[PDB]
Amino acid sequence: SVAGGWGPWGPVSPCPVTCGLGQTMEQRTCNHPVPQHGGPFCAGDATRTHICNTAVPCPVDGEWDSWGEWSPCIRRNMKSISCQEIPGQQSRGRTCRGRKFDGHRCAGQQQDIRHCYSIQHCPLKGSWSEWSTWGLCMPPCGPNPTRARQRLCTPLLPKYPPTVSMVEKNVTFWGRPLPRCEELQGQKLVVEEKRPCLHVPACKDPEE
Amino acid sequence: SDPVLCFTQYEESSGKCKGLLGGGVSVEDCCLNTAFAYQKRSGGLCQPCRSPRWSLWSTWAPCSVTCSEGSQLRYRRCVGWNGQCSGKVAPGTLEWQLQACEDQQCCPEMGGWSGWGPWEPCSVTCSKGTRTRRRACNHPAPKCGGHCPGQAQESEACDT
Ligand SMILES: *[C@@H]1O[C@H](CO)[C@@H](O[C@@H]2O[C@H](CO)[C@@H](O)[C@H](O)[C@H]2NC(C)=O)[C@H](O)[C@H]1NC(C)=O
Ligand SMILES: *[C@@H]1O[C@@H](C)[C@@H](O)[C@@H](O[C@@H]2O[C@H](CO)[C@@H](O)[C@H](O)[C@H]2O)[C@@H]1O
Ligand SMILES: *[C@@H]1O[C@@H](C)[C@@H](O)[C@@H](O[C@@H]2O[C@H](CO)[C@@H](O)[C@H](O)[C@H]2O)[C@@H]1O
Ligand SMILES: *[C@H]1O[C@H](CO)[C@@H](O)[C@H](O)[C@@H]1O
Ligand SMILES: *[C@H]1O[C@H](CO)[C@@H](O)[C@H](O)[C@@H]1O
Ligand SMILES: *[C@H]1O[C@H](CO)[C@@H](O)[C@H](O)[C@@H]1O
Ligand SMILES: *[C@H]1O[C@H](CO)[C@@H](O)[C@H](O)[C@@H]1O
Ligand SMILES: *[C@H]1O[C@H](CO)[C@@H](O)[C@H](O)[C@@H]1O
Ligand SMILES: *[C@H]1O[C@H](CO)[C@@H](O)[C@H](O)[C@@H]1O
Ligand SMILES: *[C@H]1O[C@H](CO)[C@@H](O)[C@H](O)[C@@H]1O
Ligand SMILES: *[C@H]1O[C@H](CO)[C@@H](O)[C@H](O)[C@@H]1O
Ligand SMILES: *[C@H]1O[C@H](CO)[C@@H](O)[C@H](O)[C@@H]1O
Ligand SMILES: *[C@H]1O[C@H](CO)[C@@H](O)[C@H](O)[C@@H]1O
Ligand SMILES: *[C@@H]1O[C@@H](C)[C@@H](O)[C@@H](O)[C@@H]1O
Repeated sequence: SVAGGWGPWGPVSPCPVTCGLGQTMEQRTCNHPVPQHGGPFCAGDATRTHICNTAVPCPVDGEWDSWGEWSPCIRRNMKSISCQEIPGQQSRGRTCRGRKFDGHRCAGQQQDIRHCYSIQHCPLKGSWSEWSTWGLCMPPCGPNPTRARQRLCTPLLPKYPPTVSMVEKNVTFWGRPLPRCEELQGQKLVVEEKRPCLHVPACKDPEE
Repeated sequence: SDPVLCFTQYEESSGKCKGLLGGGVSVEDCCLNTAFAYQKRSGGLCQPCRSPRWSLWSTWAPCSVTCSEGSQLRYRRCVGWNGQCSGKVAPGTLEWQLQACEDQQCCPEMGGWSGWGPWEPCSVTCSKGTRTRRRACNHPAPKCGGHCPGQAQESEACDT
């Protein structure tokens, strides 16, 4: 007489997460209409798995950005220590990024500090390096990819102590010295070979 | 409202999507949890819902020529959803590296023929056989593997 029909999908439980999406079940009933006097029951499943959306954002913990560059090597009550066996100090910083909806602040040091020697602009004796390996082809996707290798007047660094104290901490050389070489192929600092990269392929997104 | 596949986690090591919740959700809804990850299409690039960081450099593509000096590409990807990677670069943007490459120092050079030799015999135990002739690249002998154009053998009949 009356063939059963399914009512609408409805939830069976509260969504089990307090933020973002979760996994629940929805159910429906054969009562739209109810079967009567020998009419068929509803075909298919009364139950299914469903994603439930709370539409509520979860907390997001902050995350350190990358360390910045080292500040210049300096000593507290000295105009300059460069080209001298006088330990200085330098620092670099990072920012806690992306902390949101009551997420945790980033733990540990916002500032990084170390002992240095300044050889900034310091003239040193040099010797010529052997050829570097060929660099990358630049620009890699642009018009005329060329690769390079160099010989550099590399500086001979002073035989200073690796460590220091306040009655042992590591001391690092910092700064671009001015190394002194015999002229090689008309150059005082850098000799370069360039050459074109051959049969260059067009670079096309590998996600079409 | 462009349905994505929503995953419960990102494998840092591999950059793979793991624990599919399922589809029919926006990235916006998927990423309400920044611990989650998505795919815009089934099987492709997994994006985490956290802040954008550089992916791993890919494998070097094979050399553009098989015999000579060529070059080969590889990439890394801006992967994440709320922000930028390094500079003002938003996600799904590729960085590229182009490297010189060589499969062999030499390329195969082509050969030239010499001149057909004297013929062989057929079969004498009984009748109707075949007779052939030969040659070689004794001329411009092929340089690097190479090949001569045409045939080195040649056949015929003999009724005996
Ligand atoms: C000073 O720098 C040195 C490296 O030049 C650090 O030495 C390393 O220390 C760690 C301990 O955490 C060891 O795993 C390594 O084997 C050490 N390197 C070696 C022996 O080459 C050291 O941590 C730094 N700090 C101090 C205070 O000395
Ligand atoms: C319920 O209330 C929310 C406002 C948050 O405080 C929830 O914490 C979050 O829990 C989900 C799973 O429910 C995790 O993915 C998150 O890592 C966590 O921050 C809280 O359970
Ligand atoms: C790839 O395999 C190599 C061993 C060679 O057989 C290549 O063939 C040569 O390709 C170069 C330029 O790429 C050309 O001189 C000729 O197309 C061919 O001899 C092969 O492509
Ligand atoms: C319920 O199930 C499907 C519709 O989703 C059909 O088999 C029929 O409408 C039944 O009532
Ligand atoms: C439940 O499922 C979909 C809607 O989610 C439809 O098939 C229909 O509304 C059904 O009742
Ligand atoms: C800063 O410290 C080092 C780089 O010197 C790394 O551990 C990391 O990049 C951090 O941002
Ligand atoms: C400071 O340390 C050196 C420079 O001497 C580099 O590793 C880098 O520039 C860092 O900021
Ligand atoms: C520069 O480097 C040294 C001398 O300073 C030599 O080894 C080299 O040949 C070039 O003259
Ligand atoms: C570079 O030139 C050749 C090697 O390619 C050598 O003479 C030497 O290694 C130099 O550095
Ligand atoms: C550049 O040329 C090749 C590598 O492509 C080698 O001879 C060497 O590594 C050099 O740096
Ligand atoms: C590519 O860049 C360097 C190696 O060239 C590494 O940081 C890492 O392998 C990355 O995938
Ligand atoms: C030998 O074969 C033919 C001529 O018979 C040509 O392809 C070419 O001369 C080759 O050396
Ligand atoms: C063999 O075939 C004929 C002669 O036998 C010529 O076309 C040519 O000399 C080839 O070597
Ligand atoms: C030589 O003799 C005859 C009788 C058969 O054996 C043949 O196959 C063969 O060529």
